[PDB]
Amino acid sequence: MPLILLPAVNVVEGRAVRLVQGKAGSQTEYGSAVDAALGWQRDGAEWIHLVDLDAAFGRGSNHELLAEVVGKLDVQVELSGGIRDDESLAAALATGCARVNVGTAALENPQWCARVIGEHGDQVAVGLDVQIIDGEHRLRGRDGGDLWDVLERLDSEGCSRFVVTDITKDGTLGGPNLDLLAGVADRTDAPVIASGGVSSLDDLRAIATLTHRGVEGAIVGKALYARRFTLPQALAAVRD
Repeated sequence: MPLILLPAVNVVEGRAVRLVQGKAGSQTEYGSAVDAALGWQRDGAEWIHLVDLDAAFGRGSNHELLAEVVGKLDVQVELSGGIRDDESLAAALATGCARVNVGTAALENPQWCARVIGEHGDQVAVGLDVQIIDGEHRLRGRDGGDLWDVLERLDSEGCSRFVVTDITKDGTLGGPNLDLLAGVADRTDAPVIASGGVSSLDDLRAIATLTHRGVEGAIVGKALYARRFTLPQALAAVRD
């Protein structure tokens, strides 16, 4: 039952955007979101994590592009970014994506969040952005509440899935936060998707040690562009 890898495609201005490591150093590279997604699929991705960063900041939507990516893909898409109300949720689902992620809305509109969880079940996952200040696990994103408190509320509301990021300043410095991942996974019956803190295959292997504990997958972002490993290498590293 291997860890599912979800290569990320981040979308700004209708284009894919990534932080890349070239020979000379880091820079921001744009490309076609279709190209990036199809590339991952051919590399062996069964899931793409598609993020509308314009929507995430209300600076626009890339709805038609998002739909084109979902449509052209033969594999499944998890869609995220600015999914906050009835209108934006409908629009996200209208892309034909397998499921969506709700984030800040869980901290901002708990009742709407509970309503859409009940309505859409497995089509809705909640992103938990966790800051760790002096031992305390807090939620924030774009204070936002106690992590364990909000996790319990969401678990009891029937939340089907959680996406867990440690956003603590320098908290993913020595690799992914397995304590937090295992922390969340132990407190809910819902599967947990790891996001952030991945810079190597070893980081993925480490996350993979928690599959039997409820860590279903890992979103892989810029690490795929760091010229350290390929998606096929990553997929192979977690299956064996």
